[PDB]
Amino acid sequence: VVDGPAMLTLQVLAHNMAERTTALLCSAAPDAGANTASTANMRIFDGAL
Amino acid sequence: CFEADIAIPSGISRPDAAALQRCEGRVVFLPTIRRQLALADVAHESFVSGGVSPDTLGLLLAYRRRFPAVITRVLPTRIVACPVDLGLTHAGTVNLRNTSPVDLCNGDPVSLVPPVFEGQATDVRLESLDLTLRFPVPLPTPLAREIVARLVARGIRDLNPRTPGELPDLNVLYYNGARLSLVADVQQLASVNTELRSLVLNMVYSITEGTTLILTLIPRLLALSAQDGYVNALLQMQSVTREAAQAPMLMQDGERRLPLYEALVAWLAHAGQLGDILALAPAVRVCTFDGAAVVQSGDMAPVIRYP
Repeated sequence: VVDGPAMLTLQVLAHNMAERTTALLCSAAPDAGANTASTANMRIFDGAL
Repeated sequence: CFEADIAIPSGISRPDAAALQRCEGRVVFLPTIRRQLALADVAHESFVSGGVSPDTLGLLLAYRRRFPAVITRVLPTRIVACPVDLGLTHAGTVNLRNTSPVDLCNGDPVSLVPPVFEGQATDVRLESLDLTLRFPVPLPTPLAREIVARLVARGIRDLNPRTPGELPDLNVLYYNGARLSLVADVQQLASVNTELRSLVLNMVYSITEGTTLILTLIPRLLALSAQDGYVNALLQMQSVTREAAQAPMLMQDGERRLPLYEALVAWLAHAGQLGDILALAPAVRVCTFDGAAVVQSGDMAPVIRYP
Protein backbone atom coordinates (compact mmCIF):
# COMPACT_ATOMS: atom_id res chain seq x y z
CA VAL A 1 0.00 0.00 0.00
CA VAL A 2 1.91 2.99 -1.37
CA ASP A 3 -0.09 6.01 -2.50
CA GLY A 4 0.48 8.75 -5.07
CA PRO A 5 2.66 11.40 -3.37
CA ALA A 6 5.04 8.76 -2.01
CA MET A 7 6.05 7.47 -5.43
CA LEU A 8 5.47 10.96 -6.82
CA THR A 9 8.46 11.96 -4.69
CA LEU A 10 10.48 9.40 -6.67
CA GLN A 11 11.39 12.65 -8.49
CA VAL A 12 14.57 12.67 -6.33
CA LEU A 13 16.05 9.76 -8.37
CA ALA A 14 17.88 12.36 -10.46
CA HIS A 15 20.19 13.29 -7.58
CA ASN A 16 22.10 10.16 -6.52
CA MET A 17 22.30 6.77 -8.21
CA ALA A 18 24.61 3.83 -8.92
CA GLU A 19 25.78 2.72 -12.35
CA ARG A 20 26.76 -0.95 -12.02
CA THR A 21 28.49 -3.38 -9.69
CA THR A 22 32.21 -4.12 -9.65
CA ALA A 23 34.12 -7.04 -8.17
CA LEU A 24 36.76 -5.75 -5.75
CA LEU A 25 39.84 -7.92 -5.27
CA CYS A 26 42.60 -6.56 -3.05
CA SER A 27 44.55 -9.34 -1.38
CA ALA A 28 46.58 -9.39 1.80
CA ALA A 29 49.59 -10.89 3.56
CA PRO A 30 50.03 -12.48 6.99
CA ASP A 31 50.29 -9.92 9.74
CA ALA A 32 53.14 -8.54 11.68
CA GLY A 33 52.92 -11.41 14.10
CA ALA A 34 52.80 -14.41 11.78
CA ASN A 35 54.92 -13.13 8.89
CA THR A 36 57.94 -15.42 8.84
CA ALA A 37 60.19 -16.60 6.02
CA SER A 38 57.87 -19.36 4.86
CA THR A 39 54.82 -17.17 5.30
CA ALA A 40 56.26 -14.23 3.35
CA ASN A 41 55.20 -15.84 0.08
CA MET A 42 51.69 -16.30 1.45
CA ARG A 43 48.81 -14.25 0.09
CA ILE A 44 45.08 -14.38 0.81
CA PHE A 45 42.68 -13.09 -1.83
CA ASP A 46 39.33 -11.57 -0.85
CA GLY A 47 36.52 -10.92 -3.31
CA ALA A 48 33.55 -8.57 -3.00
CA LEU A 49 31.16 -6.68 -5.27
CA CYS B 1 108.85 -21.78 43.87
CA PHE B 2 111.84 -19.42 44.17
CA GLU B 3 110.91 -19.08 47.84
CA ALA B 4 109.89 -15.69 49.24
CA ASP B 5 109.12 -15.14 52.92
CA ILE B 6 107.19 -12.56 54.93
CA ALA B 7 107.91 -12.69 58.65
CA ILE B 8 105.54 -12.01 61.52
CA PRO B 9 107.05 -8.62 62.48
CA SER B 10 105.84 -7.52 65.91
CA GLY B 11 103.53 -9.32 68.33
CA ILE B 12 100.37 -11.39 67.94
CA SER B 13 96.76 -11.14 69.01
CA ARG B 14 96.29 -14.75 70.02
CA PRO B 15 93.03 -15.45 68.11
CA ASP B 16 94.37 -13.41 65.18
CA ALA B 17 97.22 -15.89 64.77
CA ALA B 18 94.44 -18.35 63.96
CA ALA B 19 93.01 -15.74 61.58
CA LEU B 20 96.21 -16.07 59.56
CA GLN B 21 95.71 -19.84 59.49
CA ARG B 22 92.35 -19.70 57.67
CA CYS B 23 93.83 -17.38 55.04
CA GLU B 24 95.82 -20.25 53.52
CA GLY B 25 95.38 -20.19 49.77
CA ARG B 26 94.63 -16.47 49.57
CA VAL B 27 96.54 -13.77 47.67
CA VAL B 28 98.95 -11.11 48.94
CA PHE B 29 99.85 -8.16 46.73
CA LEU B 30 103.48 -7.41 47.58
CA PRO B 31 105.06 -4.77 45.30
CA THR B 32 108.48 -6.46 45.02
CA ILE B 33 110.52 -9.64 44.71
CA ARG B 34 112.14 -10.18 48.12
CA ARG B 35 113.77 -12.92 50.13
CA GLN B 36 112.31 -11.19 53.22
CA LEU B 37 109.89 -8.27 53.59
CA ALA B 38 107.94 -6.54 56.35
CA LEU B 39 104.18 -6.83 56.65
CA ALA B 40 103.68 -3.06 56.33
CA ASP B 41 103.46 -2.93 52.52
CA VAL B 42 101.10 -5.92 52.56
CA ALA B 43 97.88 -4.45 53.93
CA HIS B 44 95.32 -2.01 52.53
CA GLU B 45 96.99 0.94 54.28
CA SER B 46 99.71 0.49 51.66
CA PHE B 47 96.98 0.26 49.01
CA VAL B 48 95.81 3.69 50.19
CA SER B 49 97.74 6.31 48.22
CA GLY B 50 98.75 9.74 49.49
CA GLY B 51 95.87 10.89 51.66
CA VAL B 52 93.12 9.04 49.76
CA SER B 53 92.01 5.41 49.42
CA PRO B 54 91.44 3.95 45.93
CA ASP B 55 88.01 3.15 44.55
CA THR B 56 87.21 -0.30 43.13
CA LEU B 57 88.43 1.01 39.80
CA GLY B 58 91.47 2.58 41.44
CA LEU B 59 92.18 -0.68 43.24
CA LEU B 60 92.26 -2.23 39.78
CA LEU B 61 94.86 0.40 38.98
CA ALA B 62 96.43 -0.25 42.37
CA TYR B 63 96.49 -3.99 41.66
CA ARG B 64 98.04 -3.09 38.31
CA ARG B 65 101.48 -2.08 39.56
CA ARG B 66 101.91 -4.63 42.35
CA PHE B 67 102.69 -8.37 42.39
CA PRO B 68 100.25 -11.08 43.56
CA ALA B 69 101.59 -13.87 45.77
CA VAL B 70 100.14 -17.20 46.94
CA ILE B 71 100.05 -18.15 50.61
CA THR B 72 101.83 -21.50 50.67
CA ARG B 73 102.56 -22.36 54.30
CA VAL B 74 101.80 -20.46 57.50
CA LEU B 75 104.38 -20.40 60.29
CA PRO B 76 104.12 -18.46 63.56
CA THR B 77 107.41 -16.82 62.50
CA ARG B 78 106.95 -16.28 58.75
CA ILE B 79 104.55 -16.70 55.84
CA VAL B 80 106.07 -18.24 52.71
CA ALA B 81 104.67 -16.70 49.54
CA CYS B 82 105.31 -17.87 46.00
CA PRO B 83 105.83 -15.12 43.38
CA VAL B 84 102.97 -15.67 40.85
CA ASP B 85 104.63 -13.47 38.21
CA LEU B 86 107.74 -15.67 38.08
CA GLY B 87 107.52 -18.71 40.34
CA LEU B 88 104.46 -20.40 38.88
CA THR B 89 106.71 -23.31 37.78
CA HIS B 90 104.79 -25.79 39.90
CA ALA B 91 104.07 -29.30 38.72
CA GLY B 92 102.88 -29.69 42.31
CA THR B 93 100.30 -27.01 41.36
CA VAL B 94 100.49 -24.79 44.46
CA ASN B 95 97.04 -24.45 45.87
CA LEU B 96 94.68 -21.48 46.22
CA ARG B 97 91.54 -20.72 48.21
CA ASN B 98 88.32 -19.84 46.39
CA THR B 99 86.59 -17.07 48.34
CA SER B 100 83.68 -16.31 46.03
CA PRO B 101 79.90 -16.89 45.83
CA VAL B 102 80.19 -18.51 42.38
CA ASP B 103 80.77 -22.25 42.03
CA LEU B 104 83.13 -21.98 39.14
CA CYS B 105 83.63 -24.78 36.51
CA ASN B 106 86.58 -26.97 35.66
CA GLY B 107 88.89 -25.26 33.20
CA ASP B 108 88.12 -21.61 33.88
CA PRO B 109 90.85 -19.01 33.62
CA VAL B 110 90.82 -17.18 36.96
CA SER B 111 91.61 -13.49 37.33
CA LEU B 112 91.62 -11.48 40.53
CA VAL B 113 89.10 -8.74 41.34
CA PRO B 114 89.01 -6.46 44.44
CA PRO B 115 86.25 -7.16 46.99
CA VAL B 116 83.26 -5.26 45.63
CA PHE B 117 80.55 -7.77 46.60
CA GLU B 118 77.68 -6.86 48.89
CA GLY B 119 78.34 -9.67 51.36
CA GLN B 120 81.83 -11.07 50.75
CA ALA B 121 83.86 -8.01 51.95
CA THR B 122 86.76 -10.36 53.06
CA ASP B 123 87.51 -7.88 55.84
CA VAL B 124 89.78 -9.33 58.53
CA ARG B 125 91.17 -6.90 61.10
CA LEU B 126 94.43 -6.88 63.06
CA GLU B 127 94.61 -4.54 66.05
CA SER B 128 98.01 -5.40 67.54
CA LEU B 129 99.48 -4.58 64.14
CA ASP B 130 97.03 -1.89 63.08
CA LEU B 131 96.23 -3.08 59.55
CA THR B 132 93.20 -3.71 57.35
CA LEU B 133 93.10 -6.61 54.91
CA ARG B 134 91.07 -6.85 51.71
CA PHE B 135 91.61 -10.15 49.98
CA PRO B 136 90.93 -10.25 46.25
CA VAL B 137 88.03 -12.36 45.03
CA PRO B 138 89.12 -15.01 42.51
CA LEU B 139 86.47 -15.35 39.81
CA PRO B 140 86.05 -16.90 36.34
CA THR B 141 87.29 -14.55 33.65
CA PRO B 142 84.15 -13.98 31.47
CA LEU B 143 82.31 -13.23 34.69
CA ALA B 144 85.30 -11.07 35.56
CA ARG B 145 85.02 -9.27 32.23
CA GLU B 146 81.30 -8.76 32.85
CA ILE B 147 82.10 -6.78 36.01
CA VAL B 148 84.75 -4.26 34.96
CA ALA B 149 82.64 -2.95 32.07
CA ARG B 150 79.83 -2.25 34.55
CA LEU B 151 81.88 -0.35 37.09
CA VAL B 152 83.58 1.99 34.61
CA ALA B 153 80.27 2.74 32.86
CA ARG B 154 78.75 3.36 36.28
CA GLY B 155 81.56 5.89 36.67
CA ILE B 156 80.81 7.12 33.15
CA ARG B 157 77.44 8.02 34.65
CA ASP B 158 79.43 9.79 37.38
CA LEU B 159 80.52 12.42 34.83
CA ASN B 160 77.10 13.33 33.43
CA PRO B 161 73.89 13.48 35.53
CA ARG B 162 70.46 15.14 32.53
CA THR B 163 68.61 11.86 32.83
CA PRO B 164 65.99 11.24 35.56
CA GLY B 165 67.20 9.54 38.75
CA GLU B 166 65.83 6.11 37.81
CA LEU B 167 68.90 4.84 35.97
CA PRO B 168 69.67 1.19 35.16
CA ASP B 169 71.72 0.35 38.21
CA LEU B 170 74.40 -1.78 36.50
CA ASN B 171 74.03 -3.75 39.73
CA VAL B 172 72.22 -6.98 38.79
CA LEU B 173 74.44 -9.78 37.49
CA TYR B 174 73.55 -13.09 35.84
CA TYR B 175 75.31 -16.46 36.04
CA ASN B 176 72.76 -19.21 35.14
CA GLY B 177 70.44 -17.70 37.81
CA ALA B 178 72.11 -16.12 40.81
CA ARG B 179 71.09 -12.45 41.07
CA LEU B 180 74.14 -10.55 42.31
CA SER B 181 74.12 -7.01 43.72
CA LEU B 182 77.41 -5.18 44.22
CA VAL B 183 78.47 -2.02 46.06
CA ALA B 184 78.13 1.49 44.58
CA ASP B 185 79.45 3.90 47.20
CA VAL B 186 82.25 6.09 45.81
CA GLN B 187 83.62 6.77 42.33
CA GLN B 188 86.97 8.57 42.27
CA LEU B 189 87.34 10.54 39.07
CA ALA B 190 90.94 9.92 37.99
CA SER B 191 90.46 6.16 38.28
CA VAL B 192 87.43 6.59 36.04
CA ASN B 193 89.11 9.11 33.72
CA THR B 194 92.30 7.19 32.91
CA GLU B 195 90.23 4.04 32.46
CA LEU B 196 87.84 5.94 30.20
CA ARG B 197 90.61 7.36 27.99
CA SER B 198 92.14 4.00 27.12
CA LEU B 199 88.61 2.88 26.31
CA VAL B 200 88.49 5.86 23.97
CA LEU B 201 92.01 5.78 22.56
CA ASN B 202 92.12 2.07 21.81
CA MET B 203 88.75 2.27 20.04
CA VAL B 204 90.30 4.99 17.88
CA TYR B 205 93.04 2.77 16.43
CA SER B 206 90.70 -0.21 16.09
CA ILE B 207 89.00 1.54 13.14
CA THR B 208 90.94 1.55 9.85
CA GLU B 209 90.41 2.33 6.17
CA GLY B 210 89.04 -1.04 5.05
CA THR B 211 86.86 -1.13 8.18
CA THR B 212 84.47 1.32 6.51
CA LEU B 213 83.22 -1.19 3.92
CA ILE B 214 81.76 -3.34 6.73
CA LEU B 215 79.55 -0.42 7.85
CA THR B 216 77.62 -0.73 4.58
CA LEU B 217 76.27 -4.14 5.60
CA ILE B 218 74.38 -2.81 8.65
CA PRO B 219 71.01 -3.11 6.82
CA ARG B 220 72.20 -6.55 5.70
CA LEU B 221 72.23 -7.62 9.37
CA LEU B 222 68.49 -7.22 9.89
CA ALA B 223 67.75 -9.15 6.70
CA LEU B 224 68.88 -12.26 8.56
CA SER B 225 66.79 -11.22 11.57
CA ALA B 226 63.34 -12.40 10.52
CA GLN B 227 64.47 -15.61 8.82
CA ASP B 228 66.54 -17.61 11.35
CA GLY B 229 67.08 -18.23 15.02
CA TYR B 230 70.78 -17.64 15.53
CA VAL B 231 70.99 -14.10 14.17
CA ASN B 232 67.83 -12.87 15.91
CA ALA B 233 69.23 -14.12 19.21
CA LEU B 234 72.62 -12.60 18.35
CA LEU B 235 70.98 -9.23 17.65
CA GLN B 236 70.39 -7.72 21.08
CA MET B 237 67.25 -5.78 21.91
CA GLN B 238 69.16 -3.19 23.95
CA SER B 239 71.52 -2.54 21.05
CA VAL B 240 72.20 0.46 18.82
CA THR B 241 72.27 -1.95 15.85
CA ARG B 242 68.46 -2.12 15.85
CA GLU B 243 68.42 1.64 16.42
CA ALA B 244 70.87 2.82 13.74
CA ALA B 245 69.08 1.28 10.74
CA GLN B 246 66.42 4.01 10.77
CA ALA B 247 78.51 4.02 0.34
CA PRO B 248 81.97 2.73 -0.79
CA MET B 249 83.15 6.40 -0.94
CA LEU B 250 85.45 5.27 -3.71
CA MET B 251 88.94 6.84 -3.00
CA GLN B 252 90.48 3.69 -4.49
CA ASP B 253 94.30 3.89 -4.51
CA GLY B 254 96.12 0.86 -5.88
CA GLU B 255 93.57 -1.77 -4.69
CA ARG B 256 96.26 -4.41 -3.98
CA ARG B 257 96.66 -4.04 -0.22
CA LEU B 258 93.87 -6.42 0.90
CA PRO B 259 91.77 -3.66 2.51
CA LEU B 260 89.18 -5.94 4.12
CA TYR B 261 91.80 -8.29 5.57
CA GLU B 262 93.74 -5.37 7.03
CA ALA B 263 90.59 -4.14 8.77
CA LEU B 264 90.20 -7.18 11.02
CA VAL B 265 93.84 -6.97 12.10
CA ALA B 266 94.03 -3.59 13.81
CA TRP B 267 90.48 -3.86 15.08
CA LEU B 268 91.60 -6.99 16.95
CA ALA B 269 94.73 -5.10 18.05
CA HIS B 270 92.86 -2.70 20.31
CA ALA B 271 89.15 -3.54 20.39
CA GLY B 272 90.22 -7.17 20.64
CA GLN B 273 92.19 -6.20 23.76
CA LEU B 274 89.69 -4.48 26.03
CA GLY B 275 89.34 -6.79 29.01
CA ASP B 276 93.02 -7.04 29.88
CA ILE B 277 94.09 -3.43 29.44
CA LEU B 278 91.36 -2.32 31.85
CA ALA B 279 91.64 -5.14 34.39
CA LEU B 280 94.26 -7.53 35.72
CA ALA B 281 95.91 -10.23 33.63
CA PRO B 282 94.62 -13.79 34.07
CA ALA B 283 97.31 -16.30 34.96
CA VAL B 284 95.36 -18.78 37.11
CA ARG B 285 93.55 -21.73 35.58
CA VAL B 286 91.21 -24.28 37.14
CA CYS B 287 92.73 -27.76 37.11
CA THR B 288 91.58 -30.50 39.51
CA PHE B 289 93.22 -33.91 39.32
CA ASP B 290 90.39 -36.00 40.78
CA GLY B 291 88.02 -35.34 37.88
CA ALA B 292 85.86 -33.03 39.96
CA ALA B 293 84.03 -30.80 37.49
CA VAL B 294 83.37 -27.87 39.87
CA VAL B 295 85.10 -26.36 42.93
CA GLN B 296 82.99 -25.36 45.95
CA SER B 297 82.98 -22.00 47.70
CA GLY B 298 85.76 -22.18 50.26
CA ASP B 299 87.59 -25.09 48.65
CA MET B 300 91.28 -25.52 47.86
CA ALA B 301 91.57 -25.79 44.09
CA PRO B 302 94.83 -26.82 42.40
CA VAL B 303 96.27 -24.03 40.28
CA ILE B 304 98.15 -24.22 36.99
CA ARG B 305 99.88 -21.67 34.83
CA TYR B 306 98.92 -18.87 32.33
CA PRO B 307 95.89 -19.49 30.05
